[PDB]
Amino acid sequence: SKICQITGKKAMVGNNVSHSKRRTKRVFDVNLFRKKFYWVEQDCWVVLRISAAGLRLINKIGLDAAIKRAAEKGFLN
Amino acid sequence: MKIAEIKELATKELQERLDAEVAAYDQMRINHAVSPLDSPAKLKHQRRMIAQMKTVLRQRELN
Amino acid sequence: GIIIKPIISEKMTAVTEKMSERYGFRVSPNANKIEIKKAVEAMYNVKVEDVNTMRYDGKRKNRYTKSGLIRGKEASFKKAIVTLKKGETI
Amino acid sequence: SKLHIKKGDTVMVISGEDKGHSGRVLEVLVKEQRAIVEGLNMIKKHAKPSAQGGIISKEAPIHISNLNVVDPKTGKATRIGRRLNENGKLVRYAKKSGEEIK
Amino acid sequence: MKRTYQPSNRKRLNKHGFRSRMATANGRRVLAARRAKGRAKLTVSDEF
RNA sequence: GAAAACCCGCUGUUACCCGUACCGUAAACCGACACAGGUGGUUGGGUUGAGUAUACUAAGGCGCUCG
RNA sequence: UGUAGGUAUAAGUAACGAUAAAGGGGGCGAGAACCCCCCUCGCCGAAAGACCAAGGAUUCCUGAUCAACGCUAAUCGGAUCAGGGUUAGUCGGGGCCUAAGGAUAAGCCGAAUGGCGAUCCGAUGGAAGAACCGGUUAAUAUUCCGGUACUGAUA
RNA sequence: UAAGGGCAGACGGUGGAUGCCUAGGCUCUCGGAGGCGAAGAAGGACGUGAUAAGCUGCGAAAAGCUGCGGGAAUCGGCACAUACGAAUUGAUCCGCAGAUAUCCGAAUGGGGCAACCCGUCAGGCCCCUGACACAUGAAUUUUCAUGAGCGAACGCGGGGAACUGAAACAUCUCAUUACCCGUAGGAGAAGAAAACAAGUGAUUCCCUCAGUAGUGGCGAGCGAACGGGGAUUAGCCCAAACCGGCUUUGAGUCGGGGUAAUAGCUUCGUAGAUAUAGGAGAACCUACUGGAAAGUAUGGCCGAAGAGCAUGAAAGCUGCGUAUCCGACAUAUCCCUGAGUAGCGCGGGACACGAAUCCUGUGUGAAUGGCGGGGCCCAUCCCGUAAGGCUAAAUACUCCCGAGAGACCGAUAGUGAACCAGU
Ligand SMILES: [K+]
Ligand SMILES: [K+]
Ligand SMILES: [K+]
Ligand SMILES: [K+]
Ligand SMILES: [K+]
Ligand SMILES: [K+]
Ligand SMILES: [K+]
Ligand SMILES: [K+]
Ligand SMILES: [K+]
Ligand SMILES: [Mg+2]
Ligand SMILES: [Mg+2]
Ligand SMILES: [Mg+2]
Ligand SMILES: [Mg+2]
Ligand SMILES: [Mg+2]
Ligand SMILES: [Mg+2]
Ligand SMILES: [Mg+2]
Ligand SMILES: [Mg+2]
Ligand SMILES: [Mg+2]
Ligand SMILES: [Mg+2]
Ligand SMILES: [Mg+2]
Ligand SMILES: [Mg+2]
Ligand SMILES: [Mg+2]
Ligand SMILES: [Mg+2]
Ligand SMILES: [Mg+2]
Ligand SMILES: [Mg+2]
Ligand SMILES: [Mg+2]
Ligand SMILES: [Mg+2]
Ligand SMILES: [Mg+2]
Ligand SMILES: [Mg+2]
Ligand SMILES: [Mg+2]
Ligand SMILES: [Mg+2]
Ligand SMILES: [Mg+2]
Ligand SMILES: [Mg+2]
Ligand SMILES: [Mg+2]
Ligand SMILES: [Mg+2]
Ligand SMILES: [Mg+2]
Ligand SMILES: [Mg+2]
Ligand code: NA
Ligand code: NA
Ligand code: NA
Ligand code: NA
Repeated sequence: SKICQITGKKAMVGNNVSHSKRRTKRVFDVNLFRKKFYWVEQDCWVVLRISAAGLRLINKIGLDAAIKRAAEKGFLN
Repeated sequence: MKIAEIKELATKELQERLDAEVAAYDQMRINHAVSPLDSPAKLKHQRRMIAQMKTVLRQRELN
Repeated sequence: GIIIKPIISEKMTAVTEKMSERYGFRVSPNANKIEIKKAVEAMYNVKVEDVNTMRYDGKRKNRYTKSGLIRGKEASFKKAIVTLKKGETI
Repeated sequence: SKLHIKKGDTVMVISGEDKGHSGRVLEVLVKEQRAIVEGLNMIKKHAKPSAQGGIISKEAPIHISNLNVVDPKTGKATRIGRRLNENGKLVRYAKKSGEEIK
Repeated sequence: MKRTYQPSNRKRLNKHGFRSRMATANGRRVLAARRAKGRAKLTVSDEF
């Protein structure tokens, strides 16, 4: 249950494909990390387990709006 | 005693008769084992009458 | 009514001819000594001194049908040897 | 299902070794649908001495479809139906003469 | 010669008893399969 | 060359629950058997002996379920 | 070298499971090498005697029965049927405590099912408050009976 | 002389073949129904009878208790039973509604080796008892409803083989199968064009198109769509522009419920019926054979009834029934226009397709008539209007209930199980 709390991204299942077209099962993993954020609106510090895409969304539209949108989409819990 | 007679009680004499009949049934059960009764159907009669009394008491308490 | 039936047997007859204040009952397996005592006081209007108990499991028996054989069991019970106060009988 | 005969009725044997003989119903065995008719279908049972023994003569049951209710007008062993003549209560009546059976 | 079966009631109930079967998901799978087959005895807790 | 509870200084009335039969170096347990096997602990008299070895023998138990 | 059931052949043959061993007199009985009583003989005796535990689960005692079971017969039996039999304040266990280990809390990890993770559980260990001499059953006895005691609560 | 033996016949034994029989199976049709459970389930333990209970039923009120409706003489369940009782003042039995319902089990006061051990708090009895409460997670405001577990098939989703085929084998196949896991409902899923096409007009299912177009170590193989004919037919609702009210925050930015209105072109200024008990329901004599007629032969009768089952042999007229008609006290059912978006690079996947369409792990990233699609890429043309949502019908299945059927089986068959069978 390592899922990005902002975007909901989880690991994907795919194939390693060799030059002779041999196919082996594999996982594409999320670029996931825990980061501490300063929430200005509440003037607090919150630790979020997020992906780099989630960090991009936060840097685009602000942390408060991103948190509200993730909560309304059900990713945050 | 019969169903009509039991239903024509007063919910206090009925309770007193309930304990009295329970004790009497215990005595007859103990006595029938020592001496086999001529008519053991009195035991069935008393058991059914105790069940009837408890039924009527439950009816009166519930409604 | 935890008391099921009195015990009529040679051993009970011998102990009652010896002591005469001792009586054996067969009762439900889950009734302990205090309730056995209160029950015999209620059922016989006597004062009780001491109670001794022992648990019996049912005998295994062989029910015989037309074709073959079935294995069955008798019910379990509890023995209760009851000592009345010196002066009273049952 | 309610039966066309009952204890205390007088019936007539319409088939069997006792064909053409009338008697009184003593007991009805509803589960196997047989009845005991007084004096009819005698059997000799061998009984060991128990509560002197011997050879007891007794009555053996007859299947109820071999028995018909006797008409109380000519004793002709009619068929019966049911109607509500007696104050609307269902009663048994003979078909050969229309008279009720009491 | 020591044979394979060396009885011990505590070990029997620890290894195959009703509570040990109910502890895990696969033990509950075993219980469901035995109930579906209709076995008169469900675990070793039944025997006496 | 365990731990924790615990334990130190800081005159009547009563007495609850379960087991208790029987086998258990075995004909009753584990070996498909009334199977020459396996099964943890205690006790184990007298003479002889270093001995709980060996031989004989009390108490006790057996003569091994075809002749 | 097919399957189930039944029946043959080898054949009245192999075998009847430790070479510790038996003889006689009475009893009961339709029937006795084998059952019951007595005398004599032999075997074990740091056991093949007496106890605790695990395991078994009525096999324990008594009366009937000898069909099947017992590697023979059986009047006998750990066999069939019925009846009877196990008695605790002090014995053992449990109620109390923890070990290995196990399940979990706060948290951590992880497609799912789930995996980890210090308080609880968990004896094979620690604590347990407290007697006896005599009798007594066909079958129980430190448990039942009589004497001598002890120990914990409660008013 | 036959000790013994051979062949045949007769009669026996053993064994259980065959023939005949059976409601025990098998496959279906039609109509319902599609769950049970914290008000304690499925499945169990222990009890319960006049006499031990092996099944069945029931639960300390224990083969059982109460009321209403039906009905009329026996009844007190079964494994070949006697006793003793109940019952026309209406038992037993059937329909509907109630009462009681021990212990374990999601098990939920704490533990535990299932059916057991140990508790706390409020009362009541009286060291011991019977009756309360005492779990956890999620909406929620400590009051409240909801959930947990089990269970046929059908649905959706997350993971996901190998044997095998290719006459070896690795791409490919087997197969987005088996299996594991999660989670619904009576169905589910899908569904109202940024669509197909070169005029049609939302989904779903059937017949064709067609083993065609394609795809493929162009091998083995895989395999559409458009169109046509049918079953069924159905379309709607938000976000914003805009109009008002409120709170908060720095005339003004948010967050709330109300109005306004959403597009191939807009907007804004039923109660009777049915079901679950029931009531009536036609018509046969004589002789023969036989243990026994329902058979045979005469002679009659009914038929909106000549289906069937039972009865001492094969019955329209012996019994239960059948055709037809009647019947319910309850209880159920019926100016604005969706942004980490379109698009793009790298690595992969699903699509019939093994690299146009659709999806995304990683890195980027617009437009507001524009944009997207028509099988690589550009231009013209045509079609449509993405980044919000809901939606019946025609379709799939049977643990169960009811009514039926078979050129299906007849005890080594048919289910493993006709009986003591998951024994
Ligand atoms: K005592
Ligand atoms: K005891
Ligand atoms: K020994
Ligand atoms: K061979
Ligand atoms: K004897
Ligand atoms: K739907
Ligand atoms: K008729
Ligand atoms: K008849
Ligand atoms: K008929
Ligand atoms: Mg026996
Ligand atoms: Mg502690
Ligand atoms: Mg002993
Ligand atoms: Mg011994
Ligand atoms: Mg041995
Ligand atoms: Mg022997
Ligand atoms: Mg020693
Ligand atoms: Mg010595
Ligand atoms: Mg020696
Ligand atoms: Mg061979
Ligand atoms: Mg030879
Ligand atoms: Mg041999
Ligand atoms: Mg020999
Ligand atoms: Mg034991
Ligand atoms: Mg003996
Ligand atoms: Mg013999
Ligand atoms: Mg015996
Ligand atoms: Mg502890
Ligand atoms: Mg210990
Ligand atoms: Mg003894
Ligand atoms: Mg023959
Ligand atoms: Mg009650
Ligand atoms: Mg009535
Ligand atoms: Mg619990
Ligand atoms: Mg190949
Ligand atoms: Mg004749
Ligand atoms: Mg015949
Ligand atoms: Mg079969
Ligand atoms: Na022992
Ligand atoms: Na000869
Ligand atoms: Na509990
Ligand atoms: Na009728």
